[PDB]
Amino acid sequence: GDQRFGDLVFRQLAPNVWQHTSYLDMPGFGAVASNGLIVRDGGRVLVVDTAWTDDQTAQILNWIKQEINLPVALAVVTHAHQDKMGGMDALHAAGIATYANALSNQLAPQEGMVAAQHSLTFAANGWVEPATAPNFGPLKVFYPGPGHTSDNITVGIDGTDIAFGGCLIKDSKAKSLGNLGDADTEHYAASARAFGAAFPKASMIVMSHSAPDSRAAITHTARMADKLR
Ligand SMILES: Cn1c(=O)cc(CP(=O)(O)O)c2ccccc21
Ligand SMILES: [Zn+2]
Ligand SMILES: [Zn+2]
Repeated sequence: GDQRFGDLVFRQLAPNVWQHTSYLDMPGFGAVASNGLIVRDGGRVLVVDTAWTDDQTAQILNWIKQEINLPVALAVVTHAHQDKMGGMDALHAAGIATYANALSNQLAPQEGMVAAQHSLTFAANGWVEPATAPNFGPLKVFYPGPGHTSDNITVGIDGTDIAFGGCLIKDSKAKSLGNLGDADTEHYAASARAFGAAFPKASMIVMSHSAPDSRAAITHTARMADKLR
């Protein structure tokens, strides 16, 4: 199932959906995997999250060229940390339109990230304002509230059973909530539950640092975040 392609790993999740995985040595944490998504929508490809680095992100584009061979119409990145935005320059060098939460773009320079070209804004209930996410096809973008970071966003794939929680959601056996350095600990639990309520039909939950899991990832993450209060 897993396909090793250079230093990256790709896994098909559905007929039109693949997970990309890249690794970065975290001095003190080992070589940390980070996952994003690749979605074919008709004659074009949509990407969720970069890899950790520009070189790795260029390799994602190389894999897309070889395995799908359709243009990448856009990428959306899910918060202003390196695992999700570290490869922005590679997307720009490739001519790909890029999108992030307005707050992620505001934070990008101080986080050492390059901002996306376009800013998403969100209604009070968390759903993306559609005018800011043109041509997103099956991607349904939802801001669940502050959690792993204040800017974290999530993405459902219409027509599939898949929703992507990024670094907000941990797997059903996870022992911790990971890096809380930029987290909102008071609101995390509610934000995790809001993600679940936004995508009630998603039976496959994809996340940044674990293999895809059932919805028990959501309940378990929320129950763990209850202890942060
Ligand atoms: C220590 N530290 C960080 O400062 C930031 C990240 C990326 P993120 O997962 O988006 O928070 C991180 C990831 C895994 C392990 C340690 C880490
Ligand atoms: Zn993060
Ligand atoms: Zn993470």
